[PDB]
Amino acid sequence: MKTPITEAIAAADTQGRFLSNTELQAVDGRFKRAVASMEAARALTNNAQSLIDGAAQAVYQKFPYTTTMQGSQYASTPEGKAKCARDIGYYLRMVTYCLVAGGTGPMDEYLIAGLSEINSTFDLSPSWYIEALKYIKANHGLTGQAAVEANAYIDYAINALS
Amino acid sequence: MLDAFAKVVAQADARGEFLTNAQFDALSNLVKEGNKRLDAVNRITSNASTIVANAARALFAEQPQLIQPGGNAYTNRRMAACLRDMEIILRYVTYAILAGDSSVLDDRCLNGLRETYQALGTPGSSVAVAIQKMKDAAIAIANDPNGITPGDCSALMSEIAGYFDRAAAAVA
Ligand SMILES: *[C@@H](C)[C@H]1/C(=C/c2[nH]c(/C=C3N=C(/C=C4\NC(=O)C(CC)=C4C)C(C)=C\3CCC(=O)O)c(CCC(=O)O)c2C)NC(=O)[C@@H]1C
Ligand SMILES: *[C@H](C)[C@H]1/C(=C/c2[nH]c(/C=C3N=C(/C=C4\NC(=O)C(CC)=C4C)C(C)=C\3CCC(=O)O)c(CCC(=O)O)c2C)NC(=O)[C@@H]1C
Ligand SMILES: *[C@H](C)[C@H]1/C(=C/c2[nH]c(/C=C3N=C(/C=C4\NC(=O)C(CC)=C4C)C(C)=C\3CCC(=O)O)c(CCC(=O)O)c2C)NC(=O)[C@@H]1C
Repeated sequence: MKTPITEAIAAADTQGRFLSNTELQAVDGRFKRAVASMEAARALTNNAQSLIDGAAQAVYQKFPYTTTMQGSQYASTPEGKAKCARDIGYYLRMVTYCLVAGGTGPMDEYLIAGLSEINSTFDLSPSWYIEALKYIKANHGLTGQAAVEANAYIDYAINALS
Repeated sequence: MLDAFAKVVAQADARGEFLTNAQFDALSNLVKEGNKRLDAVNRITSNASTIVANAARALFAEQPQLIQPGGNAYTNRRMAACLRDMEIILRYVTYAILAGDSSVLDDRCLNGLRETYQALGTPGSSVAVAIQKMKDAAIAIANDPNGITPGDCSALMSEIAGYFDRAAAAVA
């Protein structure tokens, strides 16, 4: 999994060498950033259900057809709404994980790899998930660099859907 | 490869769960203690050639059959391979220390190493002894109070010892 620490190790290992001073400084920088980043991850975690629920409604209000178009791929039904709430939870969880690990690796490995194929195969509109993401960005209520670190991983997810 | 943070994330993802406060607290503590980890990596890395040479000298004083003709470390080609192996293991251990997780050491160094030495006829128990000698030297260097700000590194030294012990057990 990509993190600032495993990236440094991988660079040293690729060259068969011990870690360099610049690689240790990179881990120091990761430790300095971890403070606000972990602050954001705890905040999002503690308010996840509100964000998930609110994000679900944001999507349906933006895309009312997902409320009523017959089909597996729609929140048409109670199971469709369950699937959609689940997925939104998945995205939020992945943002918490990136904040915890100090980079995009968790979302790269668990959600972004294969994303375009999954959305295509299962007739899931990326716009749906982008709307969910924008609602989390505006309502997580963070400020300062905790909000900076958080909104970075949010924008990163929106980009992967674009 | 996982670091301590990715390990917790992977464990949480397999259960579909957000991190618990106990997990957050453990990771935040690792961050707060991070300067000590960096010192350990820096000190061991900076003294690696000394750790290897002195551990090797000690090994062969203790196991002279390795350097008798026909012994597994006789000829300069085999001696150089042995010294190289000691440095490789030490290198992967320093990676585990930086990561706060053994995965890189397990996956890229220890997995299959027992079988490799068995196929060669290199006695794994002798490699374990070399590793244990490096352990003791690396920890005395990493935990030396001279020229460093006073504080308690005992939890980290135990973690470091465990990586060395895990490497020794993998070939013992
Ligand atoms: C146990 C390992 C021994 C020990 C460790 C210890 N170190 C510090 C404080 C610092 N360590 C560093 C080292 C680095 N910062 C970096 O960015 C890098 C990579 C280039 C390194 C190697 C720094 C900058 C500090 C802060 C400044 C300082 O020297 O005080 C402490 C103090 C507490 C803390 O965590 O900050 C401690 C306890 N001290 C001992 O007695 C052990 C033998
Ligand atoms: C919510 C915004 C809208 C919605 C949701 C919806 N999703 C699915 C089915 C799937 N969702 C995923 C997403 C993921 N699986 C993963 O492992 C990850 C990363 C951790 C993600 C993001 C996948 C793979 C599927 C297909 C497999 C499955 O069923 O789990 C459905 C049902 C699709 C179906 O045809 O049965 C729905 C309804 N649909 C809407 O209308 C909401 C606006
Ligand atoms: C030194 C304490 C003991 C010893 C060591 C010895 N090792 C070898 C040969 C090999 N050692 C390895 C180990 C690795 N190569 C890697 O890339 C990695 C990490 C990815 C490891 C851990 C390997 C693969 C070999 C064989 C291939 C090679 O030589 O490069 C030898 C040489 C064996 C021979 O007969 O030629 C020796 C001597 N011998 C002792 O007596 C010490 C107990």
